Amino acid sequence: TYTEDFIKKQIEEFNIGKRHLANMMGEDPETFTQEDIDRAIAYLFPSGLFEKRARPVMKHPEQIFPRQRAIQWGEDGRPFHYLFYTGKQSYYSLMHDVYGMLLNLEKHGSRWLIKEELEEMLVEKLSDLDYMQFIRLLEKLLTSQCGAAEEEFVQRFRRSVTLESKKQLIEPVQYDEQGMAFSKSEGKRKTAKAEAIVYKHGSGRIKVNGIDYQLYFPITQDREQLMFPFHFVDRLGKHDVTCTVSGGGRSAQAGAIRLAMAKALCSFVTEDEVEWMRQAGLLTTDPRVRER
Amino acid sequence: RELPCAWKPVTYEEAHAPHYIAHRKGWLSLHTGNLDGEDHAAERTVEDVFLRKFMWGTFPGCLADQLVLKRRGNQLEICAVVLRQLSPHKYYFLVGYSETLLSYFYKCPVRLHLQTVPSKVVYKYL
Amino acid sequence: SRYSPEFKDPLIDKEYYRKPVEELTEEEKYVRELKKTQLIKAAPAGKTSSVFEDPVISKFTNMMMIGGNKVLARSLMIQTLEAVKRKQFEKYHAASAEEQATIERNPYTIFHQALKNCEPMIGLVPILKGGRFYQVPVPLPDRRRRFLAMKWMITECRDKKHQRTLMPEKLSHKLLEAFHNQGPVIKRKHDLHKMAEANRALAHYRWW
RNA sequence: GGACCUGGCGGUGCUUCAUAUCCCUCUAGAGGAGCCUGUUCUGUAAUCGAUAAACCCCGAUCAACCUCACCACCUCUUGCUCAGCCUAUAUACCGCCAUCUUAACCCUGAUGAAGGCUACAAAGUACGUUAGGUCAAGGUGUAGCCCAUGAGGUGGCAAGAAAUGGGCUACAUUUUCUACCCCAGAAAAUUUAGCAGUAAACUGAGAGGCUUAGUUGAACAGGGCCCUGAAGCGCGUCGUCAAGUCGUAAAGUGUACUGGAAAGUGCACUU
Ligand SMILES: [Mg+2]
Ligand SMILES: [Mg+2]
Ligand SMILES: [Mg+2]
Ligand SMILES: [Mg+2]
Ligand SMILES: [Mg+2]
Repeated sequence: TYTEDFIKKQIEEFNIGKRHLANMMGEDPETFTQEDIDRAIAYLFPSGLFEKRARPVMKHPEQIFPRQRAIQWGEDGRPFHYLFYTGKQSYYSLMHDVYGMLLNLEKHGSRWLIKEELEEMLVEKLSDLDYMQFIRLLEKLLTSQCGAAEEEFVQRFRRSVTLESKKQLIEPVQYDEQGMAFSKSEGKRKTAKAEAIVYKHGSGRIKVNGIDYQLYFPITQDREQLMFPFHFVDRLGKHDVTCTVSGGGRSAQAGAIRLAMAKALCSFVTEDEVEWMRQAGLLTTDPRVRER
Repeated sequence: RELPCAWKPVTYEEAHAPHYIAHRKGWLSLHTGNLDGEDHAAERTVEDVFLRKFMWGTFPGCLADQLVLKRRGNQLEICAVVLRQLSPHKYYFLVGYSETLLSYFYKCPVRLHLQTVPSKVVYKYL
Repeated sequence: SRYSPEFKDPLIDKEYYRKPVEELTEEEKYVRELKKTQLIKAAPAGKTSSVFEDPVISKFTNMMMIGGNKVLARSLMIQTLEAVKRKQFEKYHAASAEEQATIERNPYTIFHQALKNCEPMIGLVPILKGGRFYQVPVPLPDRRRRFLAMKWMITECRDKKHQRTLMPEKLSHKLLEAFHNQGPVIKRKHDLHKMAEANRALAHYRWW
C-alpha cells in the first residue's frame, strides 16, 4: 500500500529527475516533456526486449502507482456527492442526468461505449444489467429530437469506427504535350507489375511494351482479360492504352494490365460506373500469392 | 501427509522462465562471440564458466544475485551484486585478490564492480 | 484464405447493373445499397462480361484440365466445337430439302442437349451403420447430375480402347451420339436408373 | 417413543440444441512388370551378414578369388612398438533428442440443526521421471581378453519356397522430337490430399534427403456425430448359509375363499 506521503516524495523525486535528465541531454528543463523523457531514456538505457513494458521507463508517479483511491468525504465526514450512499455515485449521477434530459425533451459508422471502458470512465465497477439500462436510456435519448448539447453528450459515450469503402481514388486527368487528356495507373498481380496510360479519346489500340496487344498476348484468355474492363462499361474502341508490364508470367501480366487499365479508366467514366466496376471485382488488387 | 492431500522468495532472474530471455530477462554475459562471423564463442563460454565458479567460491554467501560479465575489447568487467554482511575491509581484500588472479589467469585487464545491497531483492514468491 | 471474411464475391453480369432504378424492388434496392458498403473480391481469371461466355463449357474445360494446362484444355474444347460444327455442315449439305430443317448446326445447342441427355435423375448413396454400408436410392441434386453428365462424358472419352484417336474427334463423336440418345454414356445413365430400381427396398430413406 | 434437518449416492438415464476436430457423403490421384527390403516356413557345420575397409571410373550395383563376418581343421608366443581388439558400458556420467508428473464481514430462522435469490431487483458484499534412444559429424571415465576377445594359414559358406508390408525405375496420343516459347512440321482395396493460389504439372537457387524463389493452375463444397460447451426433466434413493478366504448390475387397504395360488377371484372402502 502506498501512503500519500510516499506518493508525494515520488512526485518530488520525479521532478528532480526530470530536471536532471534535461541537464544531461542538454535540453531546456522548462520545456522538457514526457516524450523527451521517453526518447532520452531509450537513448541512455538502450533495451531491445520485445515486451514494451519491460524496457526501462521514467513515468510520472501517478502513471505508475494506482491512484484511483480518491477520498469521497472531507474531515467532517460529510460525503461530497449527494448520491454517495448509493455506492455508485458516478453511475447513478449519470443516469439521473440522462433521465432529466429525457424529461426536458419530452416537455419540448459508430459504436457504443463498451462495459469495461465505461467502467474506466466512471472509475467504478458495474454489472451487465445496469450497463444495459444505461445503454437503453442512451438509445431513448438518441431516438428523440436530441439537440446539440444532447448530441455531444451522446458522442461522449459513442466511439468512432471508420468505414471508407465505395470510394475508389480517381486519378487526375493529365494532358500530354500534344494537348491530349490521359490518366495513368498501376496494377499488380502475383509478381507482375503493370503501369498503364489510358487516353480519353482513341481508336481502341492497346500497346504493351511497345508491341501490339495481339502480338504480345498470343493466348486468347489474356486478350479476353484485357477486353473485360472496356467491354464492361461499353466503351470498346473509344480509348488508346499504352502500358508497360514487367515480371511474372503470361496470366499474371494480363491480370496486372487489366487492373491498371481499370484503375486508369475510372477517370473517364461516371461515378455510378466506377461503383459498378468496383462491384464486378475490376478494381480490387488480387492478394492471392504463393504461400511458403 | 495424505495422497489426495497433496492434490519461497524469488528474484527477477529466478522468477522469469528461460523463454523470457529476450522478452523480459536479458543476457548475463555480453560479448561478440555468438554474433555472425565472430569466432571463439566456446572459449568465451569456458571463461564464463570459470569466472562464475571462481566468484561463487571466492565470495561465499555474499553474492545476492548472479554476475554480469561484460567484455569490451580485451577488457573484462565483472559486475556483481553482493550483501552488506561482510566487512568492507574483507571486500577490498577480495576485490584486489580476484582482480589480480583473473588478470594473470586470462592475460587481460580484468576489473570488478561490486554493488552491495542490504538484502536479497525478492521479486515475487513461487 | 488470403481474403478476409468481409470480402464478397463479385457479380460479373453486365445487364444486372443497367437495370433501371424504376424496376428495382425495395428488396433489390436494399441489396444494391448494401453492396455499396461491402468489400468485393478481385474477379478471377476466367469468367468475363463477354457475350460468348458460357459457364457450362468453362466447367467442362476445367474438368478436362490436367496439371494446370488450361491452354491445352481450351484448345481441345474449341477443336471439339469446330469438329461438331464441320460434321453438322457436312451432314446438312448432303441432306434432302426436307431433312435440312431438322439438322442442328449450332455446336453449343448440340453440346447443351447432349449433356442434358446424359444427366441422371436418381443415384445411390452409401450410408453407414451396423458395419455394413447400405446403398439407398436418392434423388440427385441438380449440381450433382450436371457434374455426373460431364464426368461420364470425359471418362468415356479417356477410355484406352480408343487407340490414337485424338480427343477432339472422340469427344465430337460422343457428343453427337448423345445428342441423338445413343452411345455408351446414355447406357451408363440407364444402367444406374435400372440399378436404382432394382433396390427400391430402401427407397424411402429421406435423410441421406 | 415423537418431530425435524443435513445429506450422500465417486450413481443411474434421457431431452434439446452451439456440436467445431472426427464423421459420412462429395472431389482428384495412387494395384500390372522388373529389382531391393520386412515377416513366416523349410534347409545347412555355416551369415542370400557388412565396406570412415572392395569394385567401379555414366548412374547405380550383384556376387567380388579384395577384405572383414560365419562354419570345419591347423599354426604362431613373448610377440609390434611395456604390444594388439572398436569388445562392452551413455543398464557409466556430460551432451543431444524424446516419455510422463508438477478466509473475513453482514443479515434471516424467537440467536436449533440450518439458510441468504428476483434488474420495473425482495440481504448479501468481499523441476523431478525413464533397466528410454543416440558412440556417424561430441567429449570425461570405467571395465574386459592378453598361448588370445591378438596375428596368420587351408578349405567351405554365395540358401529355397510362398503370402502379405514397404521402397526405386518406365508406364504416350491432353503423348514424343525439332523451330519457337503457344496459328508449324514430322513420329507413333485401403490410402494420400481437400478447407485455393491448395491439389496436380513445370523451372531456378542453395548447404553441401534437406532449406529457400518462381510459372501454369483445378474438382467438390451437402446431411450427423464423438466429445467439452448451453441448459432441462426424470430416476434412483440387492441378497444368503453359517461375517467373509460369500454371490452378484389405474393403483392401494381390509376381509372371505382359493385344488391349475411366484398370488387369483368375490364383497366393501380410500385417492
Ligand atoms: Mg555370405
Ligand atoms: Mg578386428
Ligand atoms: Mg539408455
Ligand atoms: Mg381361484
Ligand atoms: Mg382381495
